[PDB]
Amino acid sequence: AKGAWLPGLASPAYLDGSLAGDNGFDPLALAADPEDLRWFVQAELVNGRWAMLGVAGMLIPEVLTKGGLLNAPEWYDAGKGEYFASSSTLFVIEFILFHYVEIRRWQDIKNPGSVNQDPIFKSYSLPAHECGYPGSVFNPLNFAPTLENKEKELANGRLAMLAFLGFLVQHNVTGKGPFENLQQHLADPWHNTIIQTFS
Amino acid sequence: SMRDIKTYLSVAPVLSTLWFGALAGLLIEINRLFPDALSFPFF
Amino acid sequence: DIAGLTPCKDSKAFAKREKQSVKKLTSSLKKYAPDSAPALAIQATIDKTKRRFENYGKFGLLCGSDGLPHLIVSGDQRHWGEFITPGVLFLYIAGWIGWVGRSYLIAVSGEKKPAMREIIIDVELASKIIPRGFIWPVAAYREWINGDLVVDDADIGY
Amino acid sequence: ASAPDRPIWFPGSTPPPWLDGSLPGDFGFDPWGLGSDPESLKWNVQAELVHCRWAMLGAAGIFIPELLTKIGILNTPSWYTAGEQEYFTDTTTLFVVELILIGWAEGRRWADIIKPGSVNTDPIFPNNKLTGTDVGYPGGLWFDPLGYGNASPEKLKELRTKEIKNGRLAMLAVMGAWFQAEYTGTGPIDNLFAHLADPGHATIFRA
Ligand code: CLA
Ligand code: CLA
Ligand code: CLA
Ligand code: CLA
Ligand SMILES: CC(/C=C/C=C(C)/C=C/[C@@]12O[C@]1(C)C[C@@H](O)CC2(C)C)=C\C=C\C=C(C)\C=C\C=C(C)\C=C\[C@@]12O[C@]1(C)C[C@@H](O)CC2(C)C
Ligand SMILES: CC1=C(/C=C/C(C)=C/C=C/C(C)=C/C=C/C=C(C)/C=C/C=C(C)/C=C/[C@@]23O[C@]2(C)C[C@@H](O)CC3(C)C)C(C)(C)C[C@H](O)C1
Ligand SMILES: CCCCCCCCCCCCO[C@H]1O[C@H](CO)[C@@H](O[C@H]2O[C@H](CO)[C@@H](O)[C@H](O)[C@H]2O)[C@H](O)[C@H]1O
Repeated sequence: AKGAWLPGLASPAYLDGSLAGDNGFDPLALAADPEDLRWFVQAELVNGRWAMLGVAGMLIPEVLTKGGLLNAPEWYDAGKGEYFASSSTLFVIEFILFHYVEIRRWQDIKNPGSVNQDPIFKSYSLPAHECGYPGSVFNPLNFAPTLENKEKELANGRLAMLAFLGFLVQHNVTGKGPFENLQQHLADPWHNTIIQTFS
Repeated sequence: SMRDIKTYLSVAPVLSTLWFGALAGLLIEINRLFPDALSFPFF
Repeated sequence: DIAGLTPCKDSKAFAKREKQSVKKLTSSLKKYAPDSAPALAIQATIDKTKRRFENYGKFGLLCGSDGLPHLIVSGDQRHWGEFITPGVLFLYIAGWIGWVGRSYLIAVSGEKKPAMREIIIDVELASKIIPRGFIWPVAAYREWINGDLVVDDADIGY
Repeated sequence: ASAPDRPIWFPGSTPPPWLDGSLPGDFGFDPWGLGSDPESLKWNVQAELVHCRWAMLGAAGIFIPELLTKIGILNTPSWYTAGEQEYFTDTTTLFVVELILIGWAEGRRWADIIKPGSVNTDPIFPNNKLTGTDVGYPGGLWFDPLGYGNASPEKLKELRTKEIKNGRLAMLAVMGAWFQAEYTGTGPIDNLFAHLADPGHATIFRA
């Protein structure tokens, strides 16, 4: 249900609770305009899913190698490795593959249902849905898009964005990776904090 | 009254004086902590 | 290096200027008792001068034939700390100030005598608008997209 | 609860029209008119009730250790320098932990002033809650285990006045101890013995 981020504060009038994850949090009035609200609703899902994926694929290899079953570099050094193709080729492939899919996503935001059709095989399309929550091929196991699951997705995405910000900031001061920083905190809890890092 | 003194403290010259005093203090303290800077060296 | 200039950490004229300034300070320092306040002030000035020259040397500045640092503003990536990053900071702060001013003027114009609120500030209202400059680049961009930033030419008049 | 026929701070003087002896400890003292507007009066009442309890906690923990050290039961150092010693961790790392832990409670209290009765329920277990019914005077097993806070509106006012006066005394006592430590140069308990040894010369004018 609709909770409160600050017990004792009044909720905005435009956050009545028709969206998953509503907790009356918008102190700086970014979403007063109705269209800004839709744009930000989409942007939240996109940045959150990318952050979740990045955190998972940024943390799991480190612990796997530290266990001793793999020998891989840290996340801040994997871009300076030896691969079958140079970095420029990979970037160009990425740019070309992403212009298409991102404009395809954009055309559905501009007007829903416009790009549901399959371009090549003119026999497949996407049934009616809500923007940000497609189905069909994108839901292989065909789970249930209940209100509970959307809230569970949003909570983990919002957590992951802060986790990624923490990793980025902790690498620019310590320079030893997340797990090493955690084990250092767990070694001497009262002598290993951010205060000792700067002094 | 408190209402009247709060109204008088909100007039333009008084508020300008307070704002510029606070800003000048902030800039002086910053220049005392990081003096003689010609560039941004942190990143 | 760039434009025939020399790095300040390898310039003889730069070191000569540093030595001359330190000698000039030491000549004055040699006039007072070692533990007197003027002597301590002069010594602090000397240490500050040495620190300034060392930091200029090791921050990658370039020095001319006169032995003074020169700034590069053409876009070269070895000197962004000289103009580009502080310029971004200046633009961010200036945009914050302008945005909060415009929002106050728009919020106050709906009253019976708006001019009375321009010579006497409503601090209660201004304290809710000041924190919103934190995200002025997003708000201004969205306002520009939706056509709320600009007034049509036909509607402009006293 | 107006009570014009009450003692005041200055006999023969007219009490201000915005004070009528309703709040406990009211003696008609507000020369500068800092509480003329009724909106700021509640804020001032809460601020005084908080400063009072902080001062009482400070005073009760600043003289008894000194007295015990003077007698010789305990060997605690001077209170005026205990902040500059060395403990099991860095002094800066204690301040941040203090800030977090105290800030939780300070915000929890702040929420009640703006919206009374909106933070009386435990956020984790929604069954346990506080029985307090007035702002600034909570109540429950956490803040009133004995149960002295529930009584007729005769003993409640006298108890509140007792608390206010025992706090007002400590507010001056703490500042006096600070000034004496900064000026005299020794402990506060030693000053009492110095004044009780030669009560004619051992005064402020001695230095
Ligand atoms: C939210 C995830 C998270 C967690 C679990 C940690 C944990 C840790 N951080 Mg990191 N950190 C985070 C976010 C997080 N950080 C963020 C968002 C930033 C950017 C401001 C930083 C910046 C940072 C620095 C600069 C340093 C650490 C360090 C540390 C370690 C010592 C504790 C400390 O000093 O924290 C300091 C905490 C902060 C600066 C702000 C934390 C803000 C987050 C959002 C609070 C999360 C609250 C939430 C209720 C906790 C849930 C716990 C658990 C269930 C996940 C510890 C392993 C230190 C280290 O490396 O020690 C070896 C260190 O030097 N962190
Ligand atoms: C247009 C004219 C102009 C310009 C461009 C400058 C420029 C400069 N002058 Mg000069 N000056 C001028 C006119 C000018 N001056 C005039 C007219 C006079 C005579 C009154 C002087 C007298 C003078 C003196 C006496 C001195 C200077 C100095 C300086 C330097 C100051 C650097 C500094 O303090 O950095 C540090 C300051 C800042 C970084 C400002 C920070 C502002 C706020 C706090 C930023 C907050 C950001 C916030 C955190 C948000 C970002 C985060 C985000 C995540 C939200 C700089 C090179 C000083 C120097 O060292 O010269 C070499 C110096 O000693 N000037
Ligand atoms: C809300 C403040 C505000 C804003 C957003 C603008 C915006 C603009 N002004 Mg204007 N201006 C202002 C105030 C403002 N002005 C004031 C107070 C004066 C009297 C000195 C002027 C005098 C002025 C001139 C003479 C010119 C402009 C011009 C311009 C334009 C280009 C920018 C420029 O040259 O600025 C330069 C302006 C200044 C350096 C004046 C100082 C601006 C102050 C610092 C603004 C903030 C002060 C305010 C009291 C803050 C209130 C905060 C609130 C929360 C209570 C632009 C449309 C130029 C133009 O027409 O371009 C096409 C132009 O020629 N302005
Ligand atoms: C109620 C608090 C209180 C008490 C009991 C004392 C007691 C004492 N103080 Mg201290 N003092 C206090 C408050 C207090 N002080 C305050 C608020 C200040 C800051 C203005 C000072 C500043 C101070 C200095 C600088 C010195 C003393 C000294 C002394 C001693 C000699 C008397 C003297 O010279 O007083 C001087 C009095 C003042 C400078 C102003 C006192 C103002 C308060 C409000 C008076 C309260 C009186 C109280 C209502 C009486 C009934 C108390 C009740 C428990 C019976 C004596 C042990 C002297 C000492 O160390 O002697 C060995 C000394 O040098 N005091
Ligand atoms: C004096 C004071 C306030 C005085 C206010 C006055 C006179 C106001 C007067 C008036 O406004 C009125 C009423 C009405 C108006 O019309 C007129 C005026 C005249 C304007 C507050 C002190 C307030 C004092 C406070 C809160 C002190 C707190 C101290 C603490 C917590 C100490 C803790 C520790 O001592 C321990 C326990 C152990 C040690 O080891 C460590 C430390 C940290 C030193
Ligand atoms: C909501 C709100 C507000 C707050 C807003 C806030 C705090 C927003 C914060 C947003 C943040 C931190 C967003 C962060 C997004 C992060 C993202 C998308 C991260 C993506 C990371 C990826 C792809 C990582 C890839 C890699 O790691 C891998 C996988 C493997 C490595 O080898 C390679 C790299 C490239 C490093 C206010 C502004 C305060 C007021 C308003 O009123 C209401
Ligand atoms: C490197 C940077 C490259 C940037 C490339 C992208 C540029 C995008 C430009 C967007 C311009 C948005 O603003 C532009 O269209 C608005 C309408 O949508 C116009 O708005 C105008 O028309 C609206 C109706 O459509 C009215 O409600 C407005 O009152 C009126 O001002 C703006 O006057 C115009 O400036």
